[PDB]
Amino acid sequence: NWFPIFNPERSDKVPLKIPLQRNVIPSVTRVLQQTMTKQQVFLLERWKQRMILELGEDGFKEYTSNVFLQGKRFHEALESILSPQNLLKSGYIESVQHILKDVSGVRALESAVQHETLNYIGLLDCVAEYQGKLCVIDWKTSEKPKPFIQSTFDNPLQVVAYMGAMNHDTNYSFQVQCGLIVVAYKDGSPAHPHFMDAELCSQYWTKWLLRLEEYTEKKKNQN
DNA sequence: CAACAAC
Repeated sequence: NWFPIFNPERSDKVPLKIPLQRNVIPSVTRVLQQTMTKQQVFLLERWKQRMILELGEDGFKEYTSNVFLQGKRFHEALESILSPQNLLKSGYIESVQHILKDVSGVRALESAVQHETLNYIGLLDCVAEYQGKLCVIDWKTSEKPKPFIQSTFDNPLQVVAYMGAMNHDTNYSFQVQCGLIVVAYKDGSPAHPHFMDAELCSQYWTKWLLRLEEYTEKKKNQN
């Protein structure tokens, strides 16, 4: 019951600088967000200026908050739909009805992955079968249509980062060789599923590894 | 905390 502040088994009579693991092992989000191309940074900055001019500085902050909240709500609704036992009325949930009918055999939900040797961590949405094929599934709300996998920006990199980590994480006894990005729409129009077979996942894996090396090179130029 | 999105 008792927790001592001192440790009488020790004595009390270059300095140690022990790294904090959570600070030196990045999340997938952090790696991707800190290594965007100058062109993507430009497009996002030009869009943000247009939004601030249209909405005002506080209006844009509120827009940004609402985009995040809508996404979090969608994922909360999905977590309860995908688990064994007002949130479920949204247009996004309507958007993915035809996808959900092909999803089965859920094996992980909002579950931590850590790559033992590439030193990154993440939290995946979902591992489940889509039309019988076991997938890391990345569910995404989106304001604009994303009818091609190339319309999804870094989403395929997030998918393969989770696959590679999960496949080399001793907390998991199975491997996953396919990915799926599901883009859902607020007006209820049919969601776009972008399936990634093993070949396509291996192609994006190369690109993810480059982003991870860019992040690593960026952090040692900061030290 | 990560992921939650924006192009």
